[PDB]
Amino acid sequence: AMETQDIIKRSATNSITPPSQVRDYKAEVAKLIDVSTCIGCKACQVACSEWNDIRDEVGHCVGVYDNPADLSAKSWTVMRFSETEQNGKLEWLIRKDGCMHCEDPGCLKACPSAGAIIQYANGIVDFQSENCIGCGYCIAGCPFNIPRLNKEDNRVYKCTLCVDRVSVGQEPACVKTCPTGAIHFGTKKEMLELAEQRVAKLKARGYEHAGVYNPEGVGGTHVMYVLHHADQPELYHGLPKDPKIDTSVSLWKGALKPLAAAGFIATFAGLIFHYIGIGPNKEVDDDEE
Amino acid sequence: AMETQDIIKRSATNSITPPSQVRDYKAEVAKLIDVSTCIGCKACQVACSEWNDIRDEVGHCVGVYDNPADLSAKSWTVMRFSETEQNGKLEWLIRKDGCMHCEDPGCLKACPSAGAIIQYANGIVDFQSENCIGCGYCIAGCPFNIPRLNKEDNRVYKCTLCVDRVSVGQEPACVKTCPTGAIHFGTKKEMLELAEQRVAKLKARGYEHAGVYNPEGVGGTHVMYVLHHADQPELYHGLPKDPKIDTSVSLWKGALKPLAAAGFIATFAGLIFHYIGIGPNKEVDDDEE
Amino acid sequence: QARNYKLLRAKEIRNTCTYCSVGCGLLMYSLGDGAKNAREAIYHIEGDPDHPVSRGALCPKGAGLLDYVNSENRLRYPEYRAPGSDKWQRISWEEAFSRIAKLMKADRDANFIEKNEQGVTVNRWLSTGMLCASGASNETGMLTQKFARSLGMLAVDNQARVXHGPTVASLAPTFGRGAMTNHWVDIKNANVVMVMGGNAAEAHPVGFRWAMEAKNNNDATLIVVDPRFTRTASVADIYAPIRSGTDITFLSGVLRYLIENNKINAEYVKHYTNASLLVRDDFAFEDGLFSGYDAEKRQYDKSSWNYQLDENGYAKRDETLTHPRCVWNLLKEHVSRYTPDVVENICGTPKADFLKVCEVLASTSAPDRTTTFLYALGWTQHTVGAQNIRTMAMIQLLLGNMGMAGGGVNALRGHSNIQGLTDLGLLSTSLPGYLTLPSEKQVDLQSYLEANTPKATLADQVNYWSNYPKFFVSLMKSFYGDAAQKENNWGYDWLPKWDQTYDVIKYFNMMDEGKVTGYFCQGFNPVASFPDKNKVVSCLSKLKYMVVIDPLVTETSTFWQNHGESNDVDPASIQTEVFRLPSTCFAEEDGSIANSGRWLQWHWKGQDAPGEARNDGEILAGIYHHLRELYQSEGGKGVEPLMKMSWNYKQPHEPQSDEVAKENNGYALEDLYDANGVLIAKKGQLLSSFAHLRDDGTTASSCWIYTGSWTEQGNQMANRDNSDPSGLGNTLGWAWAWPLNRRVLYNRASADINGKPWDPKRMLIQWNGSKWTGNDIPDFGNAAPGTPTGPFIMQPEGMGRLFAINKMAEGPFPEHYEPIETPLGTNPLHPNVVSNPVVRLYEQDALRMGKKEQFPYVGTTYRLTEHFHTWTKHALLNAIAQPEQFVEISETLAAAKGINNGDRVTVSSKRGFIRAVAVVTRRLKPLNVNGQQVETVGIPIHWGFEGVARKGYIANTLTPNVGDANSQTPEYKAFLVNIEKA
Amino acid sequence: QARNYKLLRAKEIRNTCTYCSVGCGLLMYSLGDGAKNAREAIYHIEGDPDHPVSRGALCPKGAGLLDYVNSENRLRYPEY
Ligand SMILES: Nc1nc2c(c(=O)[nH]1)N[C@H]1C(S)=C(S)[C@@H](COP(=O)(O)OP(=O)(O)OC[C@H]3O[C@@H](n4cnc5c(=O)[nH]c(N)nc54)[C@H](O)[C@@H]3O)O[C@H]1N2
Ligand SMILES: Nc1nc2c(c(=O)[nH]1)N[C@H]1C(S)=C(S)[C@@H](COP(=O)(O)OP(=O)(O)OC[C@H]3O[C@@H](n4cnc5c(=O)[nH]c(N)nc54)[C@H](O)[C@@H]3O)O[C@H]1N2
Ligand code: SF4
Ligand code: SF4
Ligand code: SF4
Ligand code: SF4
Ligand code: SF4
Ligand code: SF4
Ligand code: SF4
Ligand code: SF4
Ligand code: SF4
Ligand code: SF4
Ligand SMILES: [Mo+6]
Repeated sequence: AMETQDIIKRSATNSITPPSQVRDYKAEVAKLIDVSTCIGCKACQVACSEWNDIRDEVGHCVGVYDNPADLSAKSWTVMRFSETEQNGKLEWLIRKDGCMHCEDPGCLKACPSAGAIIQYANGIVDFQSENCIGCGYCIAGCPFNIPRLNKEDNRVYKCTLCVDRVSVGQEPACVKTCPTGAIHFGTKKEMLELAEQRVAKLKARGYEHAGVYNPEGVGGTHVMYVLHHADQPELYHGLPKDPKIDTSVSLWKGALKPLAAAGFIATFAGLIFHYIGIGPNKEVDDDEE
Repeated sequence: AMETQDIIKRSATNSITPPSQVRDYKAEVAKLIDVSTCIGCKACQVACSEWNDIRDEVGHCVGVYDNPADLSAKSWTVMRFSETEQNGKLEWLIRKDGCMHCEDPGCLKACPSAGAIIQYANGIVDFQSENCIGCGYCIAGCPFNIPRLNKEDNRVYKCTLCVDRVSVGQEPACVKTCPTGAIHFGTKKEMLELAEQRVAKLKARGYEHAGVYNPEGVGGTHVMYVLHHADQPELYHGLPKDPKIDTSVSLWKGALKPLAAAGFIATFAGLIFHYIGIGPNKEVDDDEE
Repeated sequence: QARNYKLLRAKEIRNTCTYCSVGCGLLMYSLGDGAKNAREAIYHIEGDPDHPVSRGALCPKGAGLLDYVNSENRLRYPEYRAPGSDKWQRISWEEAFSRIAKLMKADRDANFIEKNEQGVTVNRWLSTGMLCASGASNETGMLTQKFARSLGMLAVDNQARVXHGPTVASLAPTFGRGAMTNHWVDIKNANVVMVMGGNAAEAHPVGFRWAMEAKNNNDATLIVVDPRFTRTASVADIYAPIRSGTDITFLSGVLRYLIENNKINAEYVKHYTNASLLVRDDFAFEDGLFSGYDAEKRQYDKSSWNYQLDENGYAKRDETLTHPRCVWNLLKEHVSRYTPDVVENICGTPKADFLKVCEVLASTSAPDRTTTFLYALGWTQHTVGAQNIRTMAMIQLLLGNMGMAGGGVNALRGHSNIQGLTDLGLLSTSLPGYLTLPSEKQVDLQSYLEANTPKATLADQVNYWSNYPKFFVSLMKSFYGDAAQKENNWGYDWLPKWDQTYDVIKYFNMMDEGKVTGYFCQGFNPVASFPDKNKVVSCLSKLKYMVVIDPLVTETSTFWQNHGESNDVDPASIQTEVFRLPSTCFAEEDGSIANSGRWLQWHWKGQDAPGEARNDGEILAGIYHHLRELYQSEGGKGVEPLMKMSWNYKQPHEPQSDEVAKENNGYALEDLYDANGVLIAKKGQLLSSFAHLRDDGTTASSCWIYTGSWTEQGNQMANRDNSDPSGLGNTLGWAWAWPLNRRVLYNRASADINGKPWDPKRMLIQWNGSKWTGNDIPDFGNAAPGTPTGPFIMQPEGMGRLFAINKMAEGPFPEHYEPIETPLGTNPLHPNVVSNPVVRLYEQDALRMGKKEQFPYVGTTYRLTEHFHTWTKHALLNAIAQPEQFVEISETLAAAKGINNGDRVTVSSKRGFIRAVAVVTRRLKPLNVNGQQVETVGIPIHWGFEGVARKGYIANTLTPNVGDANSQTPEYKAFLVNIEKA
Repeated sequence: QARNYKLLRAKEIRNTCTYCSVGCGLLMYSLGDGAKNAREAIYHIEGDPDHPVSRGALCPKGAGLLDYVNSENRLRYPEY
């Protein structure tokens, strides 16, 4: 582990023993999904599974185009479809879903196994499966409900941002395949610029609330969206408005630990100093004199 | 370890905590050695050592062409020669020997060190040397007598199926080098087809017992042979007829473990419940009343 | 760290997607470096970033190719199904070849027709027919053409018959050629993109990127007009609904709106169209019928549908456009009935929506603004399919958008190589290069040439089809070589002569009557794709023998096997002998295929085929050489025509793609000299242009429009220069387009009569004082600006036809007629003439038509982006993306029937039924039409009884067996059904 | 995972076996990209798959060329 020496965050690792990260002078990368150019073709689902050597099961049709119906250990990205008349006319809002590669990942923060989840200097958050114990804490820590357990090996999997292509200079498989160029990839700095140009053209077409989805609650994401209705992200099949790491998770993984530590140390001191100070409680301390 | 996330079997790992194997949708590969086209040139021995950066010692001639005389830590494949008149005329049967990359490897089953021996989704069985402890149990577990210990580092080595070439899309070194095309390589499914075509031509030439050697006892192998006399594999310098994992090894690595576990748990319960039930056996339990 | 990059040492091979006609480039990766001891195996496929059209992108079909190449259902060995058997038996290639050749010879010797009842030599064989593979290469196509025709076959069709037949039937008469006029990347120049009659975001997704580029970066307006709110509507600026089968009313309404508001490019219309020509006084139209109608034959006498002739024999003209008989004034009168209220009443399209579309289209009548139309089957698959297209074409001529960058008619082709098989003539009465087989009335060469060589109908025109005899004699030199000479009329009598067209519906009507003995299905699955599946399976069951050639298990190959409700047949009652021969797929051979933009692209082999699969040309050659050897030793009927066909390949059992590609390009058979005595080509050399083809036996070419594709400079179909010097997205160095690398047809119209560009930011061609030059190759000769030479060079009058003279079966102007099964049971424009009056409807099919009292809803069939026909359900990746059959219905209809979203339903028509999951959505909504509420039930066509997706029912179990009046293309897009809870 | 592929960034040079007259094609790999400061050193040799006669194959003599090129008995200086 740590061969790349650019590991900026590592699950379940004390803050005074940080992971190897001397080679951290690298630009942050990012995927930009412009849902206003998406045609819901599912090419990205296909390219992702082909590249990653995974195949989900042949499922069922239950009344919608969406399929598979959810992310899974064998489906790292899925198209989510929404039909709505909330904005005054019929609209078909289609959004690619999958890991957001958060700057401050909740999966990593909730994980109790050292090295199971890491964050590279370029922004990719990836699972190091040799260390995963199958507890599922990351599923609850994630604000986006991303991690999925594989029943065949008790480990969680998700979109890796094609770390195996990006690490050697190539863009991810779904980015390259996208028919309409709804998906773009590059440095984060230039994807934020493309995002702002696209927002400007959407406003010029009448979408006064177009915007970039790059949530500040998680420190910004390396997978960002351009949304026609950025004031109403929940219209896009439940994308969270102002996501953040849950307060209960923050307190559980944060202050509870040192507090418990102090209790335990203090308790041990007290009991030890108590036994020594007062001495045993035997049947007769009195016929000892 | 587990970076490739396609590890289908791993030595000394409990069956309820399987190794990472989500990326298992990959075709099985296989080497096919057609001994009827082999000219005993030893190119494969040379190409294997050149590619793998290993050199055995300069040995001796003891009356046969065979050399080195056996597989070793520095010789991962060796040509074995047999002169016979068992089929009615003089025949020189020459066979390339080395790991068979069994579907159900006995080395892996006998190994007591976690992760020392692994099986990839494509069929390659490989040694992960950081975990090897030099016990040699794999030498006895192997039905083909393949593993060899290196006296300079106390670890076992054998043919890796050129996992370092195959993993990136190239055929193994001995396969490419073979002068006459006796050695073929591809997916297992297409090597079984080539095997059956070659058998058909050998039968047409008079070898009524030609056949493919892909032993069902070990679940089939990823290194297979086309033999002129498939009814008499022992003619080819002792290739085993109907190999399987030895019965003693199966029982030692199988049922003995849980049985011992039950004994130990049961024994501990018994002794603990016995001490508590009856109480100590002191000099006088009687003047206690 | 991360797993290593899995392709670092793989063999990388260039190829082209095998599914639709966008032609996306691929980069395929094989395990093995090419050494002889490693058997290559493709294990990953992604896009080629340098391809100009796809730029690395691949839709879910191309991205999932690996699962098709390596499908569990790939065919491995020749298999045979014996009469009344319920199982396949594996046989050898030599047994398949010898059994098929014996069956063929016996049938040909029994039924070959050497002479017709009038004494003419016709050398035709009608009891065995063939379906050809539009997903296979152009070199396979030419071998199939030679095989079929040398045996005398006339029942020879490819998918064009059920697809873009209507386009060719309407675009050729209107502009001179039947192909898509522009090209994919050029759509980015548009100012208005219209997706009507097509669903390009689902049917041509990577090509549609250019429409998104025009919308997003050129500020274009994207409009979708369709009965359904589709994935293309998702991204559209404007969506307007339309009832299936009513496009001609909507489009005729647009013509009336343009004329009435003078939203036309008046100078373009006056010079480049036939607006000013005068029509005969006896031409007329009244109450649904044009002049010349013969009610008993249900055909028109077209004598009056023609121009008045002057003293020199040319069409008479009135440049002022005031004469009552000019085309312009008759067009105005014809479309005056199509007001916005009539559009709303018949189409169901709200007047406000119809107005928005009319206004946006009208804004492109300016010289520097263009509309481009993107369409396919939503317009062709009707009994008025050809007329749908005529109306749109007329709109583009009024707006002045033909010949412009960002304009034209983008008739998006289907299969990867349907454009090449149409170009090679694998259609009943066709020959390669848009040439035609002789009819049985043309008793000699001279008659034949005169019928096919048009005389100019205006002076000073290019009229390029005047060169017909050079193409024909060159074709005969390619086919017969030294056996074709002046003395025997270049072998003229060896070609089969037709008494009629043997289209698929007709030939299945003959099969049902016991007139067909055998059939070949090469890469065509008629059990899934032909209308009225239950009748199809019944007709096939009467065959004595069937030969299927394909890389995959198809429903057609197992038509005799019981699959429950999906295929409820009794194997013991079907006596057909079936041969299933395993072929290669796109990735296992080199060759070329022609995309929708007319680009001939070369591709290379990445692995051998699985098992004992062989290449299509090797399968045809096995059968053919066994057959011709039987004739050599036993004699038989029609011996000469069969034995004179050439098969001049270095290995006759394995013809190579480059040998056939070079024959299609063509060769100089003697040294050739220009009129000044300058050598233009040496004997033995490949020709560099069809301009050098001669009618005297000194040149050969098996496809004249392909001359230039592979010259003395090399394979131009392998050119990989993506340079675009103008910025207009024209890449003349990538692959090679026909004709003569012209990427934008009719490009002389991109400038006005003086040679000045209509839009100076989009110059395609310009006059330099002695020749035309520019950003595209000029689709024109050297006529200087100001001369009378029209820009439509294949037309005898050099103009775009607003009035189609005598070329269309049902009229020189389009007219609304309702589908055969209509939800109204009448036609509100003229209740005396409900449906097309020239439609051919066999009596047996008329009995299988339903009426609205029993089947009240409009049924329409179409595609989903994730699957290609019934082919991609054999690929696991695509089966995961859309696993189970569904049908789409509105919230209103579901509420009426008590169907909840996702419930099972039964969809039926007068011919059969299917069961499926119901997708209930506001994307389908009832329309108000002629006082009724009309509902549509949507039926995707991807599921069936073979494959890895969930088993389903062939959608064609519901569709009617009737087609367009011109090409007989089935009316799959508008029929009547009923739905019940299931 | 497996050791990385050892020739990924080596200089690849075409040559022909030096022993018998079959003339098998070779693909020789040198440490150094050709830059003037790196003194190339051949460290692996295998067959050229595109050669029509050998198609990638090499007998034990051609497959062992590396040990002849780098033999301990290579001559280094003029001796008398
Ligand atoms: N995804 C995918 N791609 C395809 C194919 C495929 O199988 N899958 N097949 C290829 C083939 S062979 C072809 S020819 C093309 C065709 O491609 P298209 O013709 O675009 O595709 P379809 O979905 O058949 O039909 C288009 C639209 O017609 C609408 N429609 C129905 N009836 C009418 C009507 O009468 N008028 C109007 N205006 N619209 C109507 C349907 O709702 C549908 O949205 O696709 C090619 N590309
Ligand atoms: N109801 C309804 N019916 C339709 C239509 C519709 O919209 N509605 N659309 C119609 C149209 S436009 C068409 S094009 C059809 C198509 O319908 P078909 O063309 O019959 O259907 P596919 O499933 O595309 O069949 C193609 C075959 O080619 C095989 N093929 C692949 N490559 C090769 C090769 O190299 N050689 C050989 N020999 N085989 C090869 C594939 O395995 C597949 O079996 O459907 C038509 N039918
Ligand atoms: S590949 Fe692109 S256009 Fe297609 S569904 Fe995914 S994000 Fe959308
Ligand atoms: S499931 Fe794995 S990665 Fe998730 S929190 Fe647990 S050990 Fe960490
Ligand atoms: S979206 Fe979830 S799984 Fe992905 S980085 Fe953020 S917290 Fe982790
Ligand atoms: S970035 Fe890679 S891993 Fe992620 S969805 Fe795209 S193809 Fe899948
Ligand atoms: S390289 Fe080939 S022919 Fe030579 S000894 Fe080895 S298997 Fe036999
Ligand atoms: S010698 Fe190594 S690999 Fe073999 S059994 Fe022992 S620890 Fe396992
Ligand atoms: S032959 Fe032996 S060393 Fe090789 S996989 Fe099989 S058991 Fe293991
Ligand atoms: S497959 Fe590789 S490791 Fe095995 S004998 Fe051949 S060269 Fe040696
Ligand atoms: S199906 Fe069409 S659009 Fe999709 S990848 Fe293939 S050629 Fe391109
Ligand atoms: S590799 Fe062997 S056969 Fe080839 S030239 Fe060298 S010595 Fe001869
Ligand atoms: Mo089609």
